[PDB]
Amino acid sequence: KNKVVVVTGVPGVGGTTLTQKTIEKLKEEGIEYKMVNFGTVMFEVAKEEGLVEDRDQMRKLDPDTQKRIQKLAGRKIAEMAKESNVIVDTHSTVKTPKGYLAGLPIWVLEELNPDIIVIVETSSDEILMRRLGDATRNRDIELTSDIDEHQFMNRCAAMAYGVLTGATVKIIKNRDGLLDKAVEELISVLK
Amino acid sequence: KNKVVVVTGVPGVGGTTLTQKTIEKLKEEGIEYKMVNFGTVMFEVAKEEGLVEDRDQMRKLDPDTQKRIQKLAGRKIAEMAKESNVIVDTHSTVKTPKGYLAGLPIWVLEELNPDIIVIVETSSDEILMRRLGDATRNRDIELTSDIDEHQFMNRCAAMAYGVLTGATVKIIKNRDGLLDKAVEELISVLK
Amino acid sequence: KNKVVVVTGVPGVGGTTLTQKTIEKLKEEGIEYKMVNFGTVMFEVAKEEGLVEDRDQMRKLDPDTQKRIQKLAGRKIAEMAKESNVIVDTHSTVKTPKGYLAGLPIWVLEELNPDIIVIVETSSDEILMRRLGDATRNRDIELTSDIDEHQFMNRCAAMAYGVLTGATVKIIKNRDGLLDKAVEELISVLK
Ligand SMILES: Nc1ncnc2c1ncn2[C@@H]1O[C@H](COP(=O)(O)OP(=O)(O)OP(=O)(O)OP(=O)(O)OP(=O)(O)OC[C@H]2O[C@@H](n3cnc4c(N)ncnc43)[C@H](O)[C@@H]2O)[C@@H](O)[C@H]1O
Ligand SMILES: Nc1ncnc2c1ncn2[C@@H]1O[C@H](COP(=O)(O)OP(=O)(O)OP(=O)(O)OP(=O)(O)OP(=O)(O)OC[C@H]2O[C@@H](n3cnc4c(N)ncnc43)[C@H](O)[C@@H]2O)[C@@H](O)[C@H]1O
Ligand SMILES: Nc1ncnc2c1ncn2[C@@H]1O[C@H](COP(=O)(O)OP(=O)(O)OP(=O)(O)OP(=O)(O)OP(=O)(O)OC[C@H]2O[C@@H](n3cnc4c(N)ncnc43)[C@H](O)[C@@H]2O)[C@@H](O)[C@H]1O
Repeated sequence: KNKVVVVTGVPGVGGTTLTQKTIEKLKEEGIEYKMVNFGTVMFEVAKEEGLVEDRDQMRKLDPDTQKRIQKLAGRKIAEMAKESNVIVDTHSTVKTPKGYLAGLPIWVLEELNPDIIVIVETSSDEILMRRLGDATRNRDIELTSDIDEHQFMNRCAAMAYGVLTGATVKIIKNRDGLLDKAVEELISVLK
Repeated sequence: KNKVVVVTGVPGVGGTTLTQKTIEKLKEEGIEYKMVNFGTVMFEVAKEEGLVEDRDQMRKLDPDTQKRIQKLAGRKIAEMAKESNVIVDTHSTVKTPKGYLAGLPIWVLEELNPDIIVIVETSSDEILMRRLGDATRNRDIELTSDIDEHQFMNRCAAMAYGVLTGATVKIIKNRDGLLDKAVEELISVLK
Repeated sequence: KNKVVVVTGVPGVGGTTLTQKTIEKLKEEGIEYKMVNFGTVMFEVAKEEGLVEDRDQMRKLDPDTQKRIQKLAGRKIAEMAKESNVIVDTHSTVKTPKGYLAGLPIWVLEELNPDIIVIVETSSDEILMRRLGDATRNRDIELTSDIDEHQFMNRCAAMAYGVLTGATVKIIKNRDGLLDKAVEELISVLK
């Protein structure tokens, strides 16, 4: 009871838009999912402690501070899952200056116990271009091969999640012009 | 003392053929291995319970129902390894509608405790062409890149197995026209 | 109690050279790190027992005779960390005739508990070319696609390490002619 779905992707791949369009379309049939953004759970604890003005400052903090707030947020979100189904928008790995940080390290992974881990992907081309069109959230404008490296290490981390807990790992394409098709696939997956 | 070899590969890549041709050539030098097909252990429990007419319907079931039969099948096979050496024909990950499912999740992995995990690969081209040549076992006719996606994730899970158990992870190419050469590589490995 | 940074890389890629140039330049800033070569600690226990004349003869021994000595060496290196910061030069995976053998299987990984895992990369072209220039440490002259297979699996193993411990996984390019740039990035990471 109470399903826990994790939705992941490098910044710019659009996992948030996918989650939101799928949830509003799930509610047309009375399938209620609550969206939880893990970075927002984290960003409220950080903003309480003075470590960050905004949320793009979090992947740059010392990784032991990152892991400390990540663990809190996983506990908090696990509690949210006791009340309703949740789709958790978060990361297979977070890119930090000191490397990729697993977003669900085994202790956090065990606390959420997701049923399905979704990887939202597209070509690094389209990601870089989406990142450059948004002068709101200031994201890594990195080379496309750096983007591909991230999507590469996201697959690796995510599949280890599946080896550890038995969750299925679903890859869904969210390509420029075809968001609707990513929603049909994610919707179909949650039934 | 009871060696346990796990042989993996996407459908059509030819692990059953590699195993059968190797085991009979091993028996010419007096090295007895028994072939054990994980999907058949599962398919005997499923059909006993009414879940399936055939075995290509098994990757489509409830993944909670899969993992429950998966664990059983690992148990039956762990007992088989007490009596003889086994090459187990199975899957690093199984493609299911709700994503890739680890074939040796950590509870099944520790019950089998394989010494060597073999990965049989070829180009996504040659696999698809093999799938279309066979109206006996009806298989996933997917894009060649979905086939490449699968072989990518099979490598991730297998290296995770190797991190968890210390098993070596061996990649063998089983290429068209060169089945012969793939057997020589595997026979050599089992010494 | 002090830092443990692990530096990994296929033979020929320059992890040993990178480590050393970084260690002496850190000492310009009064930052003392002790270099430790995982292969040398093993070969101190190994030639002590007669299994190898030289160190290229370790990826060639039976995979249970290695793992028998791999655990010993991780313990020695844990002891050094109580005394000084250590950068451990070792391998994400070791290529043996029986496959890739994880360099930090979970029991060794748990004893070292590295804070950061560095993967040193460049193109297999440049790596292969370096292996041919050296008639001193005689190395695997394998195809560039075999070198790529290896760098793939090193990444798979490395990210799984990061899932089990929370160590960040940093990818650093050590490109022909630009060793210095691979040194400033690692220096920058260690502050
Ligand atoms: N597990 C964890 N561990 C540790 N720390 C963690 C953590 N999880 C989070 N954190 C911390 O929190 C921070 C970030 O959290 P977070 O706030 O989740 O996100 P982010 O990394 O900035 O990702 P975005 O939501 O901005 O990417 P999205 O692509 O999902 O956005 P959108 O759907 O709008 O869309 C992107 C753009 O594309 C557009 N778009 C989407 N799809 C399409 C399409 N198909 N065609 C055309 N345009 C499209 C949209 O309109 C939009 O313009 C991290 O840096 C980390 O520090
Ligand atoms: N761990 C686990 N967890 C959960 N579920 C599990 C599981 N393990 C199994 N299952 C379940 O069991 C089901 C499938 O089990 P299983 O029957 O093991 O898998 P499969 O999907 O049917 O794979 P195949 O056996 O059909 O292909 P193959 O690798 O044997 O190729 P083969 O050599 O036979 O022949 C293929 C063709 O290619 C040809 N071929 C092979 N090599 C060459 C070559 N060099 N040149 C030309 N042709 C070649 C052959 O001649 C032949 O025509 C799954 O759906 C799943 O539900
Ligand atoms: N966890 C573990 N578990 C089990 N066993 C383990 C283990 N860890 C280790 N072992 C065992 O120990 C054995 C050997 O391990 P180890 O002793 O690490 O030796 P190796 O792996 O053979 O690596 P090398 O030291 O020969 O390569 P390097 O790239 O590090 O050399 P250099 O940096 O000089 O660089 C090479 C050449 O490239 C050049 N170069 C470097 N950078 C550049 C550049 N940017 N441009 C041009 N040239 C460059 C140099 O000048 C030089 O000529 C293994 O077989 C294994 O059994």
